[PDB]
Amino acid sequence: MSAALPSIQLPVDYNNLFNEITDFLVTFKQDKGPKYMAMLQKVANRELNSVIIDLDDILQYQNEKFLQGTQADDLVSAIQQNANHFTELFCRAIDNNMPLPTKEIDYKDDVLDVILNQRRLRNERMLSDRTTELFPPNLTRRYFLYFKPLSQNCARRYRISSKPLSVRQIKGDFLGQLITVRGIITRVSDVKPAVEVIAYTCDQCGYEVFQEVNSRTFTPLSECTSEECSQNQTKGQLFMSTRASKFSAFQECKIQELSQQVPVGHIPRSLNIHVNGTLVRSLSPGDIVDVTGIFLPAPYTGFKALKAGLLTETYLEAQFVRQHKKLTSDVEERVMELITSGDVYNRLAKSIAPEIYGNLDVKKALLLLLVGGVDKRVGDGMKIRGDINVCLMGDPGVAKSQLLKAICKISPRGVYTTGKGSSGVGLTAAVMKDPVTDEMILEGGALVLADNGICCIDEFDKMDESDRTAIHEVMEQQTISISKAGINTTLNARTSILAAANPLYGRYNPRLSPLDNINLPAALLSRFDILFLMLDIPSRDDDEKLAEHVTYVHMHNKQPDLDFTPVEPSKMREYIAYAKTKRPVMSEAVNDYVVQAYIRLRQDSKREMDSKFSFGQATPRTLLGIIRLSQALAKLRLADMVDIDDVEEALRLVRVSKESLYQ
Amino acid sequence: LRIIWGTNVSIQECTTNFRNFLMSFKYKFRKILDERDEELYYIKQLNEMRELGTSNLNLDARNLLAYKQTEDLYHQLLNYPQEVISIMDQTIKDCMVSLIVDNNLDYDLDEIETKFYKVRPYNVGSCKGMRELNPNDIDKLINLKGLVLRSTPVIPDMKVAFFKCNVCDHTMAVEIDRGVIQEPARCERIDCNEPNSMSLIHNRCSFADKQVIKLQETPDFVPDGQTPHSISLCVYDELVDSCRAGDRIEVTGTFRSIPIRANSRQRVLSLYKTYVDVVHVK
Repeated sequence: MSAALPSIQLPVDYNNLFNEITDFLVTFKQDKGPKYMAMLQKVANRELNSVIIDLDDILQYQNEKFLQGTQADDLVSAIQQNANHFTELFCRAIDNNMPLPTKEIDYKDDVLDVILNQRRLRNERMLSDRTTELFPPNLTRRYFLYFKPLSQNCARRYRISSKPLSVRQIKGDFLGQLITVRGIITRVSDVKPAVEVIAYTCDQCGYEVFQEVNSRTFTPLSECTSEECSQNQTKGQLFMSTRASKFSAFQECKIQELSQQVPVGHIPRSLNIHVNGTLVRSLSPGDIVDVTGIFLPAPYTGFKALKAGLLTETYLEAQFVRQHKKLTSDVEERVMELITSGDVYNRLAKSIAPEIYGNLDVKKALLLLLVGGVDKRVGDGMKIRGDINVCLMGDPGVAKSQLLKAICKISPRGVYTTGKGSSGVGLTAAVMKDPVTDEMILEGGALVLADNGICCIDEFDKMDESDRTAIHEVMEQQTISISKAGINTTLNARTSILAAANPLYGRYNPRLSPLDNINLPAALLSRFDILFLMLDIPSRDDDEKLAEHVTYVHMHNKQPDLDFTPVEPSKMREYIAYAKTKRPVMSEAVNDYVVQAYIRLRQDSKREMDSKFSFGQATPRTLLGIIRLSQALAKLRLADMVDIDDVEEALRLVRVSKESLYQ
Repeated sequence: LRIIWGTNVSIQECTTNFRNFLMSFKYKFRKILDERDEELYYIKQLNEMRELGTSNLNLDARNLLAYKQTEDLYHQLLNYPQEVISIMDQTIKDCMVSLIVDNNLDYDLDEIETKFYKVRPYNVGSCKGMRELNPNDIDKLINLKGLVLRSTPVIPDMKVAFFKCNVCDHTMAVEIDRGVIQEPARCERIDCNEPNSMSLIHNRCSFADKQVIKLQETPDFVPDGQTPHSISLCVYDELVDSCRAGDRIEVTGTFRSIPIRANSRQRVLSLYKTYVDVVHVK
């Protein structure tokens, strides 16, 4: 055809590369024989479906082409020029060099085994049944291809195509290439079967018409096109087939930017990514990862005249994922380090949150609750209360938020929350709007996902019309539900609560009455166990030490001191998890020592009867809680010594938690 | 024997294989559950439906691995689960005749031999959730554990058609059994009448029930980041109005995928949608 249909003669052809993949036969002997051919044998016997054709096996192959002084064109040139064209000539090189019958499968022990050979022999016998259509090459693969670039000192050896560029500078000549980008993965869809091959049967001739799969919309053909069931007065009417149609994997995801390499201006934007082969089911929402892959745009094929002129809306196609930042099994050496050194009550107290001034009492009150444990295996239908909850109050200026929430971001499964966002109506799950896919899903808040963990809340005066319901419904055992017009199903409730209520204006006046700033009397004096305070009294010696405390962190950048060896958080996590696998059972002398404790708890609380300072009137709900924390501290410090001294550690804590207001 | 283009399955040895499996059983399966009953559960129950009239046999279907034979039956069951139930529905009606031929005084020997029966294999193998559903699982049994959410009323199915053109009287009833209704283009009920207008008297031919039910998996040991997603159901028999929405579920079903029309007014199509087809629920 005329009008500039032919192009200029390009010196870069493909036949010069086509024979250069023919010398990717058994020749690479540096890296037990041909190593990339060794991986070819562990796929044909059907246990793994992902080959890896890296650049390392190309560069070393080009390293030992330093002595053959002949014309060998560059390989990483063309594969960053047009990367997608480097898989179709690749597969047409493997088939001449694939050893087929190297496995042993008799009848079973292979999916889709006797029937493909039944299908192949039904086409092989019909290759000579005249006294004809060859297989398209996509039918018999049962394997995929992959790629992997380099960013090691080989790039500093001698020479780029694998610098981690951001999304921002990428719109130029980087379209149709192989580029890696880091990001944060969001919007994970599901895995749906895509189509790659077809099989129509007409139930007259049985000649299954094959076709290549194009883009996401296509069309079936007629029935008078075949070779046997056609060309007569009767034609078999075509329809589809499921089992004779091989189907692949597919899953869609979207990226954003790291929020540190973004410029001062505009917001970051998304990008589309796809999967093929078997890298599927290996990403997650919240993965600080990077993908390496090849680039191509896509047509739109809808309303293309009025709108959709020459817009492009590209995606990138994935090739490799390099994920990052992830019980008597080669970890017992550090469990012994706590057993040999001992030091439970103090070194572990200095271990969690050593970044404050004083307050060893409250850092001890929390570590017992980070192990929990099954309260009692009740057997009968007596679902007893477990998992006590501690609340705090007071208004320090030491930024109380990063005191508590720093514990939560290292404690297991303990999800952060605040006042805004997941309020007390959206604390549980609900039904909302979704994209054009399956709407009215059960989107959750915190408590339907943070079951049996830490619910670290702040800002207790925020959104209280829904929150005041929300706190009772978890303190009440097992009624986390969705009592909506959609369903009336109820799920579990097993999570501890750590609250920090902020006071009224200025300081909480200690000479005034308490509960001037918390608004829930019924939630507090009967359904909690222990309180604390963060009151500020002027004291000269502490504050200049506190002055050196805050100024020391600025000239240097490090904060550690005071002869404490810092401990890794995995060690106590293993110590908690090992302590959670003990659950000792109490003796009789302990319950003999608490009945006298409760009587002495009863008598003095029944002496004041005043509205000046104190709360509580000695409930058994406080009595059962003091049994709860005792076996908790008997769980973490299990030497099988449930006795008077173990519970003497327990009442040691209830007396110092109480009367924190008397200063 | 008779080998099929579609499957690789056998001929009615499994009928004979079922009878010796069923009759010569009386107890088995103690060897896996060795701790240390003289008649099989199925034998007495086979007499029970005979005098109750019900059409349903809830097969445990965990016996072919506890029986020395019927291994190839057992692994064909997990590999062609549309034909093998259709074979087994012929057996139970004929095996009912095998008890009917003994005493000829048993419900007049006609009416409990016209209404068909059906079987229900369940608890077969195990699965774990939904993040394992690989594309190769095309025609297999799946054992889900999840939550039903909401329902819909029954829409009807096309099991038989009806036709009448503008002659005086024509009451033919064409079958379909496909995705394709086939039509004539010549008249009938006379020897000389042209290609006439054939009309579709829809509200005469009978339809059965069908119901689609939406499911979402129960969030079981989900790693505190993943949202529980969705899948749908399709029932055919009288398991309707018993799967009310809002209860824990364990379904025993096969697998199927369908195409979708991309444009709403064309027949053009390709990310498919799948579902499951329940044989027995719990």
